[PDB]
Amino acid sequence: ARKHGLFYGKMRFAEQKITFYSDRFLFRDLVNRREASYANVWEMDDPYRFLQTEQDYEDYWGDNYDVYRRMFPEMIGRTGEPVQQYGQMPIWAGPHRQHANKSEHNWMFAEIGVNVGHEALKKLELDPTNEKRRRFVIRQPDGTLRSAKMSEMRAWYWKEEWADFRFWAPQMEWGIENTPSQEQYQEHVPDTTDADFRKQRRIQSRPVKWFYESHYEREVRWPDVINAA
Amino acid sequence: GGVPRIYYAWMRPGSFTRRRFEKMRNP
Amino acid sequence: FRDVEERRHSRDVVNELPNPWYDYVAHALPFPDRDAGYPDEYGDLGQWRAP
Amino acid sequence: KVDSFHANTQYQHAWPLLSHDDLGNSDQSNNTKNIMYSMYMPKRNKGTAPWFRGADTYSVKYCEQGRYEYQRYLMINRFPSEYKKHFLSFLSNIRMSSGSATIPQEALHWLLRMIVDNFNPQHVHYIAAMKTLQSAGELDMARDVWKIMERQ
Amino acid sequence: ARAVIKRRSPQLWGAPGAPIIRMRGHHVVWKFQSYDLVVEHTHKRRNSDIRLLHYLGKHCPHPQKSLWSPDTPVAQDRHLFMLTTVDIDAFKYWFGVKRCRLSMKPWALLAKAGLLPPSLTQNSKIMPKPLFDKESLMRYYLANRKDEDVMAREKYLNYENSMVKTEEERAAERPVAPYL
Amino acid sequence: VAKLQHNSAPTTLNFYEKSFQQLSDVQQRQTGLLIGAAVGDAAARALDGYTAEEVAAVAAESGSLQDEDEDPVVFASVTPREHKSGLLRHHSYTFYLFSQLLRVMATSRGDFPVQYVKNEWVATARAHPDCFVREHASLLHVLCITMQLPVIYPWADDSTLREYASGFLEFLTE
Amino acid sequence: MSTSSRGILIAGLTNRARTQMAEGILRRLTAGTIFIKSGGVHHESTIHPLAVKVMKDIGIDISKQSVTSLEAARRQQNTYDVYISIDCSYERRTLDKSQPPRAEVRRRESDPVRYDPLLVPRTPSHWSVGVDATDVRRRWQIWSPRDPSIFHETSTRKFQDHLYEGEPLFMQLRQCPWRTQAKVSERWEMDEVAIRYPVERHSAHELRFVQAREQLLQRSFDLLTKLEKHYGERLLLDRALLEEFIS
Amino acid sequence: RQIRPYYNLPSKSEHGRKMTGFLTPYRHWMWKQNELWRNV
Amino acid sequence: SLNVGVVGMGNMGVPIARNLGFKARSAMYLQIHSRALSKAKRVCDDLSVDGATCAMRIHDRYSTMTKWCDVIVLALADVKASRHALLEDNESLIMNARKGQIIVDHTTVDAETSRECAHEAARRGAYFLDAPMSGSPRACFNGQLLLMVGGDAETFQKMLPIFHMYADNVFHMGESGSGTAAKMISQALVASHNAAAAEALSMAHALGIEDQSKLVQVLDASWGSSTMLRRNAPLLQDLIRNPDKTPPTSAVSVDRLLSDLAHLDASLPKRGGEDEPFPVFDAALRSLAAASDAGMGDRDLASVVHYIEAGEAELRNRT
Amino acid sequence: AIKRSLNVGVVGMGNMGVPIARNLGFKARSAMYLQIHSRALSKAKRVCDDLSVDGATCAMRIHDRYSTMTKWCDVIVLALADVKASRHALLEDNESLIMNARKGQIIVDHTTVDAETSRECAHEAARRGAYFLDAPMSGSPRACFNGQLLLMVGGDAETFQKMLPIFHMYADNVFHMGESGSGTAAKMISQALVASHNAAAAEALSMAHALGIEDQSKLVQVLDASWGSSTMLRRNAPLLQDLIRNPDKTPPTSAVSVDRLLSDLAHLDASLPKRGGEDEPFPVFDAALRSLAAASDAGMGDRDLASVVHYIEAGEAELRNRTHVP
Amino acid sequence: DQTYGPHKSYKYTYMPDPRKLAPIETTQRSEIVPQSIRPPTSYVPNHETFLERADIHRLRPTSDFKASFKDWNDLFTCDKRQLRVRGIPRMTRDAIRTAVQAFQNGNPPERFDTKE
Ligand SMILES: [Mg+2]
Repeated sequence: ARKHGLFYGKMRFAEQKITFYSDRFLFRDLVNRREASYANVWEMDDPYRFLQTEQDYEDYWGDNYDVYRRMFPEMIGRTGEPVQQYGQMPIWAGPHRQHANKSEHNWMFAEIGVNVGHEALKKLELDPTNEKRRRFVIRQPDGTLRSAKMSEMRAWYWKEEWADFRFWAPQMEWGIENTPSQEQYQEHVPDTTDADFRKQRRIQSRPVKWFYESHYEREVRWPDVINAA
Repeated sequence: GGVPRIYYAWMRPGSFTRRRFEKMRNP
Repeated sequence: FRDVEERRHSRDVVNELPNPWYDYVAHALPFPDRDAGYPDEYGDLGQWRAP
Repeated sequence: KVDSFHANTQYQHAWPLLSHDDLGNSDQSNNTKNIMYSMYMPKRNKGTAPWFRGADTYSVKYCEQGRYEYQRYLMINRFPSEYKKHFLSFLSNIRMSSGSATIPQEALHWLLRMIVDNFNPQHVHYIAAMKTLQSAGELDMARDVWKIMERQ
Repeated sequence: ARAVIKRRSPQLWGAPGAPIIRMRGHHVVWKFQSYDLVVEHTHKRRNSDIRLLHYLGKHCPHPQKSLWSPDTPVAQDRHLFMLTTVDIDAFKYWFGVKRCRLSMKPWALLAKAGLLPPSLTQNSKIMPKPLFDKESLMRYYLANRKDEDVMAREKYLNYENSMVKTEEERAAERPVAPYL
Repeated sequence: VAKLQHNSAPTTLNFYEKSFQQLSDVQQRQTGLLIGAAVGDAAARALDGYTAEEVAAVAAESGSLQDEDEDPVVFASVTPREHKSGLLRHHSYTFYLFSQLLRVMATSRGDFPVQYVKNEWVATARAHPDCFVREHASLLHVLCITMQLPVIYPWADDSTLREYASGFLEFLTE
Repeated sequence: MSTSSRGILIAGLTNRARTQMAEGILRRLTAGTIFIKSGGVHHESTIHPLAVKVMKDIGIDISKQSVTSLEAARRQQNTYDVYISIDCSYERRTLDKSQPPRAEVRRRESDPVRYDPLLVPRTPSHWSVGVDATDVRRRWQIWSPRDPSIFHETSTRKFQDHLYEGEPLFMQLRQCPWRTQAKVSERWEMDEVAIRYPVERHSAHELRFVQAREQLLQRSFDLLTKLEKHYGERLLLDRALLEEFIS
Repeated sequence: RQIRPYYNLPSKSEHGRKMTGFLTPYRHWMWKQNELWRNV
Repeated sequence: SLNVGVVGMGNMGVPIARNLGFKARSAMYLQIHSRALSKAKRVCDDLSVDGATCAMRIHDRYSTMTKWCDVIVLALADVKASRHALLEDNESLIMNARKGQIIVDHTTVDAETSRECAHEAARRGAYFLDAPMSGSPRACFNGQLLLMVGGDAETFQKMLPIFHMYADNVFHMGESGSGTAAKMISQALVASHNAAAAEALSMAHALGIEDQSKLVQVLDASWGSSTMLRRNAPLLQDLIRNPDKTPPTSAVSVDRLLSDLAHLDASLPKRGGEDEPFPVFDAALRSLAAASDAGMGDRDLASVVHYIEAGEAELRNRT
Repeated sequence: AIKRSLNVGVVGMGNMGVPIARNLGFKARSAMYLQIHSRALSKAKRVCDDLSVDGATCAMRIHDRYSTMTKWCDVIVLALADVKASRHALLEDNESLIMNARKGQIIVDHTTVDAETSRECAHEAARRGAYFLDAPMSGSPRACFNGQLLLMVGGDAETFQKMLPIFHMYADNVFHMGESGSGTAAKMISQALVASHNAAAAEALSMAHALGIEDQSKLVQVLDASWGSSTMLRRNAPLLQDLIRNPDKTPPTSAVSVDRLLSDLAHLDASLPKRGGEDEPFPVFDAALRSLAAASDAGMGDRDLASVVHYIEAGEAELRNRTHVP
Repeated sequence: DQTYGPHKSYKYTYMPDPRKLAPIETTQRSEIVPQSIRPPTSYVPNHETFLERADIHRLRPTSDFKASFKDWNDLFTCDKRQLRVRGIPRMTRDAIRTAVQAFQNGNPPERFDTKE
């Protein structure tokens, strides 16, 4: 978009970075990424294989391509994240206060703190496979508590205004030099007897319904019937 | 003062803008 | 008012979903668990006071 | 009549495809004829430009690191009177009787905050924590105090 | 406890009182007015460089257009948006452990986030307040009251600790044949 | 292609309509084993226990279709007989233990032992003793429960899947 | 004779199904002697084809009627005498307009969880309705970026910060607290019938129009009986529909 | 703030305040009702 | 408190006293005067049998009503009866008025009558308000009337809780004489809009439009909308499509409108210099006069449609 | 047989045509291809420029000749100034839209015309195979901006059901009056009632000034409480009071004028039948016609309708001269 | 016939942000929660009685504005902006709105007059 009474320029690079000719490992990383990349991507390739419906085809390429491409810089198998909703805590006043959560607008709440709000770990803080993910909530005007969309989660950070049009990660080499070994992950020596945090998080994850039927080695069996017996 | 900051890039001899200025000041 | 609400909450199928804002605390330590890059421990241009 | 005067004195038609720059530059494979203009701009700006650091990424090491692996071992020394004061404070905070204002889990908590604040828990702290958690019937928490003592 | 009382801002039980979560404003016009959900004292400390205890977040009272409508269209996505940041862990620490106070505006704001129930002052004006009689309450209490051990165990799970180990985990944490 | 906005046309037909576009091709087949079993169990709920002749009598008594109405067999408007207990009026008793195993699987964040779900299943059979003695230790009811086990890791072989399922298959037959 | 009623307003949200059937019933029972204006808030629709067929089963042809807003009648709000708001109940109301309605709060008398009638009161009937959801009016505004007061970078006439300037033709809703200025003001609570639920037969969707028809026959009979005691004239001129309704 | 209704005990006093805080038993009963509704 | 006294019992005089007996819960004392003492005793007995909360007095002369009541409200039948009761009688309410009394007249009288009543009340020291009533007797029973009070401003503010006991819409036109003119202008607009609606539906039938039920829906949403257009059009449809059909009798008649229109030309200045400085007013008045003498005077106000061409008869031949 | 958008064109950028085109440019979100016609291409460029910089949801296209406007559009909508421009654009031009109409086109006329023009337009559109709807609009340009216009569609009912989603973008009260020519007659009756109620409100406020009522707003509230309320009275009464209390003050120019109302009433008089070779008398309507003619003959016809007041007795002068000639 | 703009291959020649063309939906609070009006009780039968019962302060002359409302419903339906345009000072209209909202919540204006 160009305004009237002023002149514009062109960015030579998107980022101030170090060159890949300065080290042999950066050179090998660039060559391995270019081998795992396209030269020109079109509407029929594998990164655009998630457009299984012609309605999605006309939605992506029509009137919102500048928004759909600005979601994520690297091309992935989708455009965002699936939306899931949360449960409402019980309001002990009952139907006297059931009207108060429904409002006019969407109320968006984001987390901050010591662990949360660092842009350098941004793709780690928006990772759904992370147990310490930055918590977002959005209360709809009809009272529904849902999670945030991917652009909604990325709007709370600094702007990232580049895009990768070449690299496609299923085309990465995996057989000759890229061989991640289990012994390298066993060099950290993760043990359950020397640290109990993983088992404590597993205990915090599982339901605690057995505590009420503890007295009702004893093992839990099915209810024995006396009418059919 | 009267000159902008982009003046040395605009009026550099051999550039597109300098050749356009010389072509419009002398057709 | 507690028992009627807890029975209505147990019978409701929508609000049985977990809520990360209500269920747990994500982090309670005074320092973050991974390095965000900061601090810098050096000066820059125009800064005379260092340390 | 109030709309007939306000014309498009603000906007302009957009850039076409494969357009050139207002300075004459173009995005070719050969950028020898193209130049940068970062040195013509003023050196410092009060605020942030709309193009200031719009595409700036950080290293992969920040997103591949584990938890608590950046903390270096610092030997925080202090006065021995401060050692006596903090040891007596933590020993009194562990030995708090569990009423309606204190749950017995705090007896496990004030030991753990003793180690987060880089203190070495003495044997009296472990003895007091195990006796306080055994007095409340929490035996697995007492074994966790024993495992904390062994992992130190 | 002064001779001439500050007439415009009176408080209770002297200074500095209990910590309270407030929504403080700025000395600007309304069209740029924002609020800070902060934790402070009952009397505002004006003689310190530490004027607040903890900063929980910022609330913007002006509604913003939904800039994320074509991302994934859900129900009621194109409505306006009220942006707020909430420090969850610091709020839970100052609420449960430190037992701070709450004004009605941060309570109404945090009820929208799912952290708290709707406040006492958020009145449904079509439903009047209830009327209590002890006979009907006793009849309902004797109609269905919980068991004593079940009530004690749910109180122990809600208040004391919620990670209690099962027997299958006690049989796993115990040592084995070289030491057993 | 786009039509004039008329008669207050909705943008999306469901909450999770466009959320299925935001899944991978294997994640659409991972959720297809879960959501497709939920859609199928809810469609045949009103005709549960009907014989093959009684199902054909439902499709014969309603022969008026405007081509927008679907098959009257799917989501039938017939009156049920026991008509139900509380939650089971939309899904069968087999789906109740299916939904409890899915709820444990979502909160366990992966694979999990059978002891996490033992107390969830015996509370249902204690509440519905009539539906428990009808369907316990049968081949149809056990297979519908353990169907959702390869959603945890679909690239696993049959040796790893039958080893993980054997802890679930023993308690359902005990 | 020319009646003493200055007019009847039937307010709604969509003016599609229930207000079109209420205009057809009230026009027949008054034999067209009273001016009856049925309008809504969102006029971008047509009359439902099941609403015409169900009214044709009695003999009323509402196919000549049209969907129209009340925006011409909001300026003349004090000139009409009777105001009727046909809207869904707030306990059953859904904002997505794509799901079946919720369950209302059940109370004990003399498995849904039933409440105590003393602890949960039931919004007593002697109160009045101040404003309804049908008491709104559309407000169109545009902030054009060719206005130099809006194009300026420090301006509050935009709903964002750094993307663009102004806002192209946004619509907001005001409130119309003038339904209490009318001589007779009633509110009719009826469920939505103009939107088909998830999967549902045409015979079942038509049955909801039949159930909404019998409620409109009862409520119009109670309205015109009240207006006959208000003005003092005869407004139930055509009782051929009511003899099938009473019997 | 403690509400002083008009039907409280009036203090016929020209050297102080004109209305005391002594209630009516109806005021005591409705205050107990509001106390329970806050207690929930 | 203030004592209130209502004078005159007719078809419209009774429910004002009934509402003043109902809504005043023994706070304002009620007195009743009439043209005959038997009618006043009858309405006092009617107020007594159905539940009376306030004590009420019965008087046969205006002197006790003057010496006892602070506020006097009059609701009579015609203009000359109110002129006799207020000014022409020996025991007149205004000629023997107490200083500080408030005398309100609810009859539709001329402008000079209200002017001289205000002049005599201002010389006596009292305050005279003219507030002519607009509405139905059953709407007066239900408590809905239109009042246009002219007089003093603070006296109007003193009379608002009394006026709200039997009327919903009570407006202040300004000084005295401005309240009695508002009813004249209102009924003149009623006659003009009725004549315009009759001519418009006559032209609608001349153009050949068969659907009038949809024509009133669009004509109400246009700029040529009126309440009389909503009122008369279902009757005007039958009076146009069946011209041999006689119009039905109504509560409001042609003579009831012409009785208030007979006050306006006396209250207006002399028109004889230009002979017509009011075109559509006299164009409606001649049609109403042609509808009156033909035998349709007591019938409804929609009878103008048969005498539209008769309104041209006094324009072609008198010129 | 290509699945594409609807080509919708608006002919005439005048007083009311440009807000119709702006509502079609805003409220149609990628569902139509908008065409904008004008005699001068600079005006169409200006309207498309303002729609582009204000932010429209459809792509637009300028036209300067009626041939491309005919061959491009599926739906044509005309909003012009007078009956002569509409008769030129529809019938009299060589490239006119109805004379060269394609098979299946739909042409809607919002310009208020006479009855015979609409009859010949619908007849030639049915002869060419296209469809013609005459829908005269009622409202102000500010009411056209808010989407609240009054439409009286005459023509085919199925074409009306097709054109309702386009009509609901700039009009809320859209009625289907019936066959071709019914909406024109409804517009004529509506403007006759407008002139009659304007004369009635003029005489009412002159009576209010002659009888000594100071403020007009309380009189408007009193008339709204009673049966003497009308739309033109509430529309004109502040300006009527400001013109009567200041008898030398010149009225302002409005969107409606005396000349436009007189042209529409002249169309109504040309469309009204006579009985016995003479005009059917209507006294109130002829009195309003005399007042409008006296207001227009003094050069005050370009301003608002309230300008009748300073010439209302002058209208009687116009009759009185017509009395003294033998 | 020409398309607008010199480019003629773009849908929008000025190329705005596509979030500018996104619609904005609206929902009134009247769709969420209704506003009811209580009838006048025996304690407050009129609206001037309601204004005189709420006049307890010297600097809140509530009983001075009995002529600013026509009836009970007009008093109970006017918000603070309509109280501002009627010509009421700030403390007086705040006291009026607070008394109305307290009567809506079930609290009649039963307070002691603190003037003397
Ligand atoms: Mg309608």
